[PDB]
Amino acid sequence: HHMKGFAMLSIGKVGWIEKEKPAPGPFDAIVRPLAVAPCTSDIHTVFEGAIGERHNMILGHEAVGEVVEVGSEVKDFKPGDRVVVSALTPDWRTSEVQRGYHQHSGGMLAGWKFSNVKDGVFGEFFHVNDADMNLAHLPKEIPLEAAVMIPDMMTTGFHGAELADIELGATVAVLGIGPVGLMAVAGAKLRGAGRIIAVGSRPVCVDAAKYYGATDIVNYKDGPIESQIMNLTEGKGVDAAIIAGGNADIMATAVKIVKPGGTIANVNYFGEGEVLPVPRLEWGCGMAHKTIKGGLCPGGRLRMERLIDLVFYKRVDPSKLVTHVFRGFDNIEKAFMLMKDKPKDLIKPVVILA
Amino acid sequence: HHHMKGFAMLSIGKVGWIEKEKPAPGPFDAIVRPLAVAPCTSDIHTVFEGAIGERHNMILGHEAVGEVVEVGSEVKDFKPGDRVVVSALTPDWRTSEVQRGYHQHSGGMLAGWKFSNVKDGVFGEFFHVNDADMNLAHLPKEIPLEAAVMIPDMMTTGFHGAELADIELGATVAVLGIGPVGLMAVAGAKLRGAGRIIAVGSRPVCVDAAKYYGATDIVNYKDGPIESQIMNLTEGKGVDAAIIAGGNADIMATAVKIVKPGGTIANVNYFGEGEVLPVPRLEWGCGMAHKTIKGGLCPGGRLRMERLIDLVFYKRVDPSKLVTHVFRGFDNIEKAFMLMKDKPKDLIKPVVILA
Amino acid sequence: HMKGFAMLSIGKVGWIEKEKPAPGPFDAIVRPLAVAPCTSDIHTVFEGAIGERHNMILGHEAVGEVVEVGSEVKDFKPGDRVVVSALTPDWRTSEVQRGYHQHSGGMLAGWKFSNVKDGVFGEFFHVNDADMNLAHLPKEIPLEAAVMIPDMMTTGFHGAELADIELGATVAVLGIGPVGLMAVAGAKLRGAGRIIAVGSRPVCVDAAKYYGATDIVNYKDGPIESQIMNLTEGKGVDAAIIAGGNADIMATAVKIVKPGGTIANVNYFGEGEVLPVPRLEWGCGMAHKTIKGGLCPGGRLRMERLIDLVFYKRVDPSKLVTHVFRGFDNIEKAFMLMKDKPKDLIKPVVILA
Amino acid sequence: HMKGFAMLSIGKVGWIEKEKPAPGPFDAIVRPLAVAPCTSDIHTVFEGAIGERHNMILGHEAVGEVVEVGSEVKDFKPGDRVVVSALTPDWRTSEVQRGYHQHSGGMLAGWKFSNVKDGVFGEFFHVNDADMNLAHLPKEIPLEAAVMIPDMMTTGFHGAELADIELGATVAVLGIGPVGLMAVAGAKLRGAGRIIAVGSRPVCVDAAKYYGATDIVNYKDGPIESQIMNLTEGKGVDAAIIAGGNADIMATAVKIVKPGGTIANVNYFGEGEVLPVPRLEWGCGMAHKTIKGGLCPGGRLRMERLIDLVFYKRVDPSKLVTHVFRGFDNIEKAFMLMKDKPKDLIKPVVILA
Ligand SMILES: NC(=O)c1ccc[n+]([C@@H]2O[C@H](COP(=O)([O-])OP(=O)(O)OC[C@H]3O[C@@H](n4cnc5c(N)ncnc54)[C@H](OP(=O)(O)O)[C@@H]3O)[C@@H](O)[C@H]2O)c1
Ligand SMILES: [Zn+2]
Ligand SMILES: [Zn+2]
Ligand SMILES: [Zn+2]
Ligand SMILES: [Zn+2]
Repeated sequence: HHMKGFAMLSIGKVGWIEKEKPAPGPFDAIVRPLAVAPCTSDIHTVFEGAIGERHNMILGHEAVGEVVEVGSEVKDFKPGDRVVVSALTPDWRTSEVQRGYHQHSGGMLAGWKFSNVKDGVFGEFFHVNDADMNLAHLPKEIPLEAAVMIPDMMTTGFHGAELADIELGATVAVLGIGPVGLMAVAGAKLRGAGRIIAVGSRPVCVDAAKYYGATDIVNYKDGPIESQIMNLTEGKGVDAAIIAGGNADIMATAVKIVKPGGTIANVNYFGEGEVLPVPRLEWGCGMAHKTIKGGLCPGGRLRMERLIDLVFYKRVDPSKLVTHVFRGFDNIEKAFMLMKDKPKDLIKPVVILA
Repeated sequence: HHHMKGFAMLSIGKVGWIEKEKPAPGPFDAIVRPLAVAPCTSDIHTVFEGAIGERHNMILGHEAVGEVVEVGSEVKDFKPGDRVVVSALTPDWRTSEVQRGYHQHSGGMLAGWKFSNVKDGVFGEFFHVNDADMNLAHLPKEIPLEAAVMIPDMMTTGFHGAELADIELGATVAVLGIGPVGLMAVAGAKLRGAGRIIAVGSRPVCVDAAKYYGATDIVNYKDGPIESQIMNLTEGKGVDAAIIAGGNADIMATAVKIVKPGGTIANVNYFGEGEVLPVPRLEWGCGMAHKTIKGGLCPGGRLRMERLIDLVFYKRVDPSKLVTHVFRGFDNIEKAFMLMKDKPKDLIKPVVILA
Repeated sequence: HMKGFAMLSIGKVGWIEKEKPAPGPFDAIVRPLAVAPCTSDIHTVFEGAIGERHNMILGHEAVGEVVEVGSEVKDFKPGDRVVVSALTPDWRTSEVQRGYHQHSGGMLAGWKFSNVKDGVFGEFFHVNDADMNLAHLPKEIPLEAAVMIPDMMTTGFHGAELADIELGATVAVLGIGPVGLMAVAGAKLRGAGRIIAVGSRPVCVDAAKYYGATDIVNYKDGPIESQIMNLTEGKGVDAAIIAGGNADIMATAVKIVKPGGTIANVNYFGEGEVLPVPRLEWGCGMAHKTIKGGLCPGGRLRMERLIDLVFYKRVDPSKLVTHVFRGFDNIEKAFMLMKDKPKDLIKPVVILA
Repeated sequence: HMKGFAMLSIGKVGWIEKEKPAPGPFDAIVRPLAVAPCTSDIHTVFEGAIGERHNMILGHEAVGEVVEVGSEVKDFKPGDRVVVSALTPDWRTSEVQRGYHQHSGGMLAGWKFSNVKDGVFGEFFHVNDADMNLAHLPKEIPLEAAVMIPDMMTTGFHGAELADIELGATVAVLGIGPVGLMAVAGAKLRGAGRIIAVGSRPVCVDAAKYYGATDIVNYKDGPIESQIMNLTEGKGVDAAIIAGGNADIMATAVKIVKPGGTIANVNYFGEGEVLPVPRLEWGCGMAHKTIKGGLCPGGRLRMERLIDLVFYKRVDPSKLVTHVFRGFDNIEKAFMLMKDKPKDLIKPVVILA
């Protein structure tokens, strides 16, 4: 039979459609959602034709669910189990896994199937490929609002911290304090950073950035970002800069503010432009040892399990990211439009299913 | 005027106060007078176990915050009157080992360790710091003295255990031994993003500080073998890393038994007895379990101290909880030293505050 | 249904009969074109270094021809000439997501052939996950050099990988049997400048020089530690790779590596309860002498990269083969060469083709 | 008391007479036994690369004989024949402790010769921190090879070091000037399997093959991205080392490496506002294509490690030396060659011994 889902129809057009219910392969699971959350990624897919032009493709890639059914080879999950579903759900049997980059298993960024090559999570059911490798059990002591921050927001933000090569006591700059940037701040704290400098203006974000460990807040007003951060560091710069937002020009701010031998760690999706500019002089004319990394978030069962431990054992509380809680399935359209309209008091919305 | 009073080891087994010539600096050195000092168990091994051999009239101690008295003509960043954290390690910084990336072993194995070894320690009215510009860090006024004197050694050693452990975001970590060094390995594990931290120790004062610094489980090596309790705690999985910060040589076999394949054993504890540290063949995968074993003298130098000052300054770790005894008075050095020798059940770390 | 050479009991070997393997939907059945015996099967048979087994066909080093594939195999077809990895792991585990496929499902569990499944010393053998655990063999590589890729090349190279060799570093290789010889060439592939090889057999000493060793230390001629200290002018070595010896070679390796260097073991220790780490020369725990010890990487990607190193003439493993025999019967003879360890042996190869 | 070849102004060069340099207690005075010119000096002069200078002696690649030492110099005495490192940094700084001596005291401040100091193109020159920035030169290495060590060898090898080359990985080297040629050898030294060298000067193409290049790619036969993509059957390269080209070579490098691979720059980019990163081929910021660009390591240890690589015949840099001149006056001739290299020249050496 069929089922209901909130999809993208054409560029700039969304709505509800009705498709045949998904069925699992023997290694797969069919999940029904318990809490979902929309993303800026869904917006660039609709109002910018980012991943190309789809047609009746259900949106959303951050979900916590209850396993509805599992194929015959699924060993560690059974119907009724409550699970965190990672946003990345890669095919784990490729040479790219053997090379150590599961995010690109099968091609560049091919590990991200939800709302891309597959129907997303904004439905009554969705399909998880390789349940034993892409699902993790949700402890009862973690509320659905916090868990639904793990699949994408926590892992991307913590990945920026990881890529930053943060040594103990190093000063970190986080450029952008949306939900991803906020998690990059907590991840920097989770890496032994001393001083953490957050760049942003939204006061709900600025309050949350301090709560996640920021010691300084640089505003887009009050001066230019480069000069402000160099003044705070007394002309020394930062050891690492985690890019978590902006357009291509932020790449030059980060290269200008990190010291020689430091790291620029980007987790931002650059949606437009042919090139991202690296400033030649502040990159030491090519010889300043300022490493630039840019990475898609890790995913999979073990990645979620480790983030679940950080939430369980009280190392990070991702709930303060949730500024809007809706109840009920039909509120997915509301939360989606909230991510497009983006009021000043919004960080991340969550739809809890009845 | 030309002399100086200090607490010294007279010979193996005997300590006492002596008088000695004041040290003068070289062009790059500084003379520093103690503002606060702390004794270490390393000094107990040296006096009473001869761990480093015979010394006559050597002033002990190697953890000090102090005020600069005199600087050589080439010292650029430190003038008399400056309050400085003194790196416990004071390497010669122009050696091939520094270029190899191991300042701790500049000029020889453990040769960056000079205080109360090849040079008079900090338990005197004055002491010599070689290469002030590289081995001193400026002390913020916002940091109390008793908390700052934890940085030269206790903080940088415990943190080295966590750095060597290769901790990943959310990994499970076991800290073996929770004296002052193990307690700072617990905090360092938390700094590197450990999820579950399993602390191993018996004394209540250390167990309380272990939970303060981030331990989520306590294993008492009296309720049964450590390895059985930890294996049951992790339901057969083991731990991603085991930081060794105390115990006899047998603790190395315990660490190997509790870390999973691919995990790390990071030792920072000093072993003073026994010919061999046992690595069990079976639980080391007969040589192929990928259980890396590290063991390293603590990092020192100015950059090391500054980064740790920053961690205290920005409220990332409060080492003040390590200080169970604070004595005011230069001569309480001796009494604080004997605390380290006797080890009462409520002692973690003592601090002597000078005038 | 089929025959093969097997460990019957601890210390006891011989031929047995088995039901012919059938492949699961992701597996392949392979018949051997060429196999080789290992010292590791010796340690397992005549020492029970991992415990007892019953009716287990032996062997883990084989180049072969696929005879049957499963329903979901995509890149491998019946008739394909393949390099089979000694380690044939289940690639869908938590340990693979942690970066340790060698221990997928448990310590050393990536190692299935002649450990927990019937090996390659048989008319046929089972390969789990063909797409992930097989590599296509180019025509340009002969069988005798190709059957050194599954195990000797990957283990010896892994020792060089664990050693953290810097450009121009001085590296010591302890043991120059087949694994140590590939560790000498691995260190050469990692930019080692000076390479000191330790060993006794003249056939090994000669191949050690061929692969890159600049110096030879005969452990029977005198203490390794004194000889190496003389060669390096008391400075020691930057890294020491262990590819042979008894348990005490661990102390030798710690004593010859300088502070901050690495000890990289790839040797299978089969005897004794403990491996001794000498307390004094390990800096009493603080010398930064890192000790590693790992089972060789396996799988399709690992084999494809080693194939490239042979194809582009970066290493020639064919000099490891000192004995070649033909036919199933001679597997027995080649296995005893590994046990009897005669003085002109490095590695034997049995051609079935 | 000294004659040197110097930058008179922007655009003008010539022999001048300055006062003899005098050693600090830790520095040494050295006279050149053999020198080589660089293309950076061409930028420094004929392009105003580093502002203006007056009477600043040029050059920064020299093998020399120690003439004078300060009272604190322990390991070098007058008359010692030494390799002098191009990067002569202040080893007592914050950046040394952070692990970046190339930037000790500032961004690229480890560079002093023909920058903030009189270069090696003089009867004498000053080396700061002699014990830390000189290495003894064994008699076994000819002067022409040894002078290839201070810059060409250490820069080109650093590109391979930065590349994170795994054993058997496929590496591309963009540009086959002397730095690219050493980058090809460095990749061989890191265990690269297939090495795709990009360039077209016939002296450099023959030189690239000699150092391990398995493929050569000429811009004349098509675009670089398409040829390399076609050579790897669309798979790409595991690492690309940039050793030449305009700013847009950065875009060619991102396009040819697979996701998860590394672009490693060691090329001097002297023109343009930005170095371009092609957004789409960088995975819109998430393709895990790490970009590295680093100045060459310096110091006594780096030089000793590369001396061993030449001493033990791991690389022979002699092939970089296409032209050998004799006599001081010929310095200007050799320097002028770098302004516009003949299509048969890689690197020139002036012998003064
Ligand atoms: N399980 C796996 O998949 C796997 C994979 C690869 C290798 N391995 C293990 O790798 C190890 C090496 O294998 P192999 O075939 O190269 O071994 P091998 O043929 O026995 O060679 C051993 C080497 O060690 C030397 N040696 C022996 N005793 C010594 C001593 N006391 N001091 C110094 N050198 C000494 C030998 O010298 P002589 O010349 O005098 O004999 C020889 O050079 C084995 O333990 C093997 O099981 C395991
Ligand atoms: Zn998203
Ligand atoms: Zn101490
Ligand atoms: Zn084997
Ligand atoms: Zn140059």
